[PDB]
Amino acid sequence: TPVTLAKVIKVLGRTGSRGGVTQVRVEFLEDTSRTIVRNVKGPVRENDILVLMESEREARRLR
Amino acid sequence: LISKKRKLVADGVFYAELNEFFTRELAEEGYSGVEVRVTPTKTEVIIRATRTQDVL
Amino acid sequence: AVPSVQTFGKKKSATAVAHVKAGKGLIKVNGSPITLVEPEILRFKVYEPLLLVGLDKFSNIDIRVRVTGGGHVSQVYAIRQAIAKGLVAYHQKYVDEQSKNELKKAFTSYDRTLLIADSRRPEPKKFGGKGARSRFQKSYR
Amino acid sequence: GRVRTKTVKRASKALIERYYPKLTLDFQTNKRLCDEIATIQSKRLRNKIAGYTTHLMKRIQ
Amino acid sequence: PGVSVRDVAAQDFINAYASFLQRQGKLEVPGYVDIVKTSSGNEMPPQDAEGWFYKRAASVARHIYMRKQVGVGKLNKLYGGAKSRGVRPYKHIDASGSINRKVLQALEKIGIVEISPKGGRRISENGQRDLDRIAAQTLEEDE
Amino acid sequence: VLTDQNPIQVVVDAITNTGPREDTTRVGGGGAARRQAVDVSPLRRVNQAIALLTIGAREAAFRNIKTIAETLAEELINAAKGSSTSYAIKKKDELERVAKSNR
Amino acid sequence: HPRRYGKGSRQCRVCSSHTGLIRKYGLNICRQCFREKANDIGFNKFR
Amino acid sequence: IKIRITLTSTKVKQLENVSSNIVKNAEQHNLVKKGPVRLPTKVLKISTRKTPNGEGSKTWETYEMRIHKRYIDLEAPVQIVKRITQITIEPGVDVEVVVA
Amino acid sequence: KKSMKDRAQHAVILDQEKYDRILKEVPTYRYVSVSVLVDRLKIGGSLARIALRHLEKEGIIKPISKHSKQAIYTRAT
Amino acid sequence: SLVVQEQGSFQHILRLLNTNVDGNIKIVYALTTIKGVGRRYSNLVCKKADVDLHKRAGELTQEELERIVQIMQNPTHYKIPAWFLNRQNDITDGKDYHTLANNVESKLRDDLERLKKIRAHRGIRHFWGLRVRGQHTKTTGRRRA
RNA sequence: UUAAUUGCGAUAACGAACGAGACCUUAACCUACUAAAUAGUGGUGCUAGCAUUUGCUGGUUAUCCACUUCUUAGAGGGACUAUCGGUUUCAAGCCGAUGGAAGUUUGAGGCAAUAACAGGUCUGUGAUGCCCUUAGACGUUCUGGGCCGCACGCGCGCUACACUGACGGAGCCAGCGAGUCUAACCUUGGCCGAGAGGUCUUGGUAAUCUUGUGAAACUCCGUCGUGCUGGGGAUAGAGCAUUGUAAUUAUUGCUCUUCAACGAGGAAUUCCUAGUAAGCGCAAGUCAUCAGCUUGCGUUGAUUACGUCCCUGCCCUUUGUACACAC
Repeated sequence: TPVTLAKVIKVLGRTGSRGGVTQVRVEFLEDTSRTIVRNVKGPVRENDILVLMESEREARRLR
Repeated sequence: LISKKRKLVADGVFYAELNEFFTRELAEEGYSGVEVRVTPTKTEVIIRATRTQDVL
Repeated sequence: AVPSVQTFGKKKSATAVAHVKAGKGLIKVNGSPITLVEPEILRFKVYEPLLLVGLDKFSNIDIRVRVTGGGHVSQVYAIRQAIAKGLVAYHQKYVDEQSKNELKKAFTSYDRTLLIADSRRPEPKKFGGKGARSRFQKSYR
Repeated sequence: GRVRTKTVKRASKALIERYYPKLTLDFQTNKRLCDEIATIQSKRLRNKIAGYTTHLMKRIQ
Repeated sequence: PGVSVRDVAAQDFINAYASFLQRQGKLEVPGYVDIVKTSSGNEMPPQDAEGWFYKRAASVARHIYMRKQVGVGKLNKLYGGAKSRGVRPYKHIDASGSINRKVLQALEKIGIVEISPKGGRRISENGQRDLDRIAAQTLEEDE
Repeated sequence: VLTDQNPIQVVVDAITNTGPREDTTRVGGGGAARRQAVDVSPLRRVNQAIALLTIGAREAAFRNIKTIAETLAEELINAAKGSSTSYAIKKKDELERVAKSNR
Repeated sequence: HPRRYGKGSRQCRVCSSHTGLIRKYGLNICRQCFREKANDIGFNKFR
Repeated sequence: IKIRITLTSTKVKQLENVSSNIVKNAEQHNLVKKGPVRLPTKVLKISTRKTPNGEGSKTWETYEMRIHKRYIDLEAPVQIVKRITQITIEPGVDVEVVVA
Repeated sequence: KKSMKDRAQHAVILDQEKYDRILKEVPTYRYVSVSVLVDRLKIGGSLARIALRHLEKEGIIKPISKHSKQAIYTRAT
Repeated sequence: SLVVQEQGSFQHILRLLNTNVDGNIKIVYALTTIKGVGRRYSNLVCKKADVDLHKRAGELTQEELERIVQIMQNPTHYKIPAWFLNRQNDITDGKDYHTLANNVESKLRDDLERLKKIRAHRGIRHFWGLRVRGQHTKTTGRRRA
C-alpha cells in the first residue's frame, strides 16, 4: 500500500455545500517546503499529521 | 385547626371574594384597593377610595 | 481532646460526609470497609485516591464516610471525593507542608473529580416535551 | 455573544472624564470604588462596569 | 478484632447463614411450601423449591438487624419488583404479606428478634449474638 | 490468554489497521448525485475505526448463541492481524475501492 | 326534588360551572376565572 | 411556661423584619432563647393552561406560592407571657402563639 | 431464501460414548472458554461449566478469572 | 457435578393424554406443551409427583409420567389449596375441576353453546365473532376478517 | 464584529424611545456571619453483642454537653469573558493554555416592541349587541339509552418482535409534591388471607406521621435455549374483591386457563449538539374507582457536529414586477 506522509500548517476554511469538508493547507515531510492543496472531512487545525493515498492531485472546491 | 396551607389559601380567596365584591357596587365611588390585616380577636379591613365622606 | 477533622463530598443526589481522626488506621463506610461498597467494578475507582501514593499516609488514621442519596454509580462517586478531601484536611491539620504539596499535586495532576466537585447538574424539563431538550412529534400534512 | 452595550459604555466614559485619578488597573477595588461613586442599582452590572473601566485603562497606558 | 456482618460480604454471609439453618436448627414449615410466588408481581415459584425459606430467614434476620424498626408492610415494598402488567408499563408491586408475616412469626419463637414498641421489631441479645458470631466464622471458611 | 501480548496494544494496532484513510463526499450536480473522494482526518479515522468494530460485532453476536464477550474479542484480533473476513476490514476496503473508483 | 349526587357534584365557586375543576387546593373554581383573577394565587411568577 | 412564637408570611422581606424585631424585644432583660431556625420554603405548584379552549399550542404555566415559616422558642416565667404578647403584626404576616 | 435451520444439537445430557472424547480432543487447545465449548464441542453452556469444573478437578486447567455467564481457560502448558 | 448415563431408555417422541408430547427438553417445560396446563401449574405437578426437575422428557420412565399425569384428573384429592384449577365453582356441579388436554375445548364449546341459547349480549356477538369484553374495535382489530 | 440596528467606525444629520439588552427566579460554591431535637453530627451516661487484647457496630429524648461540614434560606461574597501569544483602522471583536462552581449572553425559564389574522371561544363568566323561544317554552329538573357503536382510512401514544435476553431468588440507592373539623384524606404498627383485600389501634393540619416514599431501570446467583419457543398477551371463558343509589356494552384490581398477528416495518417523515437524546420509574392534573395522556421530579446515560444554505424557512441591501384582497 503506497502511502505518503502529509504535514499540515495552515487552514483555509470549511468548504462543501453540506459544510462537512474543510480546505486545509498541507505540506510534505519527504521533500519538504512543497505546497499542495488537499481536502479533509474531520475537524483539523494547525500542527496535525495526515496520510494521503496519492500525492499528485489538486481540487479547488467541492459541493 | 385546619392546615396552614388551607388557611393561607382560604383567606386568599376570602380576599379575592371581597376585592371582587367592593368593585361591584362601589365602582362609581373611586375604588382603589382593599387590604386585609390578620390580628387576634379582631380583623382589620381597609378600603382605598376617594369619596370617603360620600360612602360614610 | 481527640484530633479529628471532617469533610464532605457531592454528586447528582449523593452527599458523602467523612469523619477523619488519628487512630489505628481504619477505613469504613456505613459500617462497611472500603473493599465492600458494592460497585464490583468501580472498586478500583474508589481505591484510586488512596493508592497512587501508597498506604504510608494511612498508617494510623481512621476515616469514616457516611453516604446518602444518589444513584449507584453516583453513590460510588461520592466516597472518593470525601476521603480525598478528608485526606487534604488531615494534611492541613496535623502533618507538615512538604508531604502536603506532594500529595495534592499527585491528586490534581491525575484526575480532576478527586477534589473538584462536578457542577454539571441536570437541566429542568421544558413544556411540550418529554425531556429538557426534547420536543413532541409534529406530524403535519 | 460577549459584546459590550452602550448601557455599560455610557456609564464608563462618564466615570473616566470625572473620576479618573481615583481608580487603578486593579479589578476588585474598582468594584469597591464603584460604591463610592454615583449609586448603581444592580450588582451584576457592577461586575461589567468594573471590567470595562480597566479595559480602557489598559489601552490608555 | 471483632467481626460483624458489615465487615463481610452480603452474599457469602446470607449463604453461610442459610447453610447454617439448612443443617442446624429448625426454622419452621410454612405450609404453602413451593406453591406460592412469594409476591404478587411474580408468576413463578422459586427454583430452589426445597429452600427459599431458611435463606429467606437469613435475609430478613440480617436486614432486621441492619434496620431498626420496620414491619411486614415495609417488608413488602422492600422486596417488591416491577410487574409486566400486560401491555402496561412495568409498575412496582409489593411482596406477599402472608409470606413475610409467616417467616416473621416463624422466627419469633426462635428468638432471632423480639417485638418492639411504637411499631416494628427490635433485635434481642439472644438473637444477635448468633447473628453476629456467624459473621465471625464465615470470613475464615475460605481458608 | 490467546495472543498473550498486551490486549490494549492489540486493539491499538487494530485501530491503526482498520482506520480508513480516504472517503468520498457528496456533490449536488443537479438531477443526479455524484461522489468525489478526498482524504480523511486522523481524528475521523480513529472515531470511525472504533465504530466499525462496534457495529461489526453487534450483528455477529445478534441472534446467535455466541455472546458479545468474545465476539468483540475475535473481531479486534482479526482486524489487527488482517483477515479480510471480519466486517471492519470488509467495509474498509469497500470504501477504499469506492473512493478509488471516484478518485 | 328527588336527587342523589354525592359523587362529585362540585361546581365552580365563582361561576357555578361543572367543567374542568382543579380542586384539592382550596380554590375549587374554573381555569378561566383562575386566569383572570391575578395577584392572589401564584402571583410571584418568578418562573 | 414554654412560650413558642410561630411566624408564617409570604413576603420574605416582611417576616424577617418581624423576626428581627421580636428577637430584639426578647433580647431585653435576659430572656434566654435560641436563634431563628430556617425551615425549607414550601413552594406550591399550581399548573394551568394559558389558552381557555383547545385552539393554540400546548402552552403551560406554573404559578408558585413561596411561603416562608420561621418559629422561635422562649422559656421564662409568667412576666414574659405578658411582655412578649405585644403584637408587632403587619399586613401579610400571621402569628401563632402556642404555650407549653 | 430463509430456508429451514439446522436445529443445533448442543448436548444436554452426557453419556459414555461422548463423555470419553472430551479428555482426548480438548487437548492441544491454546485458548479455551465456555463459549468455544458450545459451538465446537456441541454441548450446553451449563453443561460446559460443570464439565470444565470436573475437568479442572483433575488438576489440568484452572478458572483463573471467571464471572457470570463467562469464563477463561487454558490447557496444560 | 452429577454424571448420569443415558441408555436406550431415551426416546425422542412422547405420547401422553392422547396428545403429542415432544421430548429432548426439560420435563417441567415439556408438560406445558400439552394444552390446558400452563407454566405455573406445570411445576406444581412436577414437585407434587416427587420427580427430578432437571431431567429431560426423553429420559423418563413410565412410572414417573404416570405419577405425574394421574394428578391432573383428581388434583383436589392430592392436598392442593384449590385456587389454580381452571374450572372452579362450575355452574353445573359447583365443585373444583381441572379439565384435561382434551376437555378444554369441549368445555368452552359447552360454555359458548349455552351463551348462544340464552341470547345474552355477551353471546350474540360471540356467535357474530365480534368483541364481547367492551374493547374498542372501531379503529383496532381491522385486519382479522 | 456580535445570537441581537449587538458594538466600532463612517456619515444631512442631531437628539431620542420601545424591543433585545437590561431585570427576576431556579440549579450551581461558600468548611466566611445568625443559626437550628419539626435536619443532623461527635462525645459524655444507660444498655446489646462480636474478640476479648487496643476496637467496631448499634439503640435511647428529658441522659445531657459542643457545632452547623453534610440538611434549610437571610443578609452577602463570588467570573467581568480576568493573563499571554496570535488576528483586527492593529478599535469593536475571536481562538489555545493555568485555581476552580461555572468562559456555547454559567445553563434554563419568566416578562417579552408597532401592526395584523376579518385564527379559536357567544359550550367559562350574573359581560355581551342582533335574531329566535318564553309555559304540551329551545328555561330548570326526573327515568332509560348516546357520546365507547364498524365495511373502513388516518395522528399523537404503550407492549413488543428475545440472548447487551426471558424467568425466579440476593445487593437494592433518589427527588418534586400532596395529605381530615364539623369532615371524613394520606395512612404506620399488630393480626388474618397465595394474592387483591379485611379487622384492632397508633402518629400527624405536617422538614416532625404517611416517607429514608428502601421505586424502577439496575448488578450478583441459578434455569432456559435460536425453537412464532419460557419473547408477546391481543383474544376469550370461569372464579375472588373494591368504588358507588345503580355498574350488563366485562369501571377497576386479583387468580387459573385459551396463547393470534407481530420475526427489526417500503415510499416518506418526527426530535436532538450535552447530563443532552434515549432507557426507566416517582409525585400531581382528570378521580367516589379507573393512565397506555399531560404537567413537574428523579436514576443510568452514547457515537456523531463546533460547519453550510443544497431542500425546507428567516433578516438586511440591490434589481425586476402588467401583484397589491398581495405567486
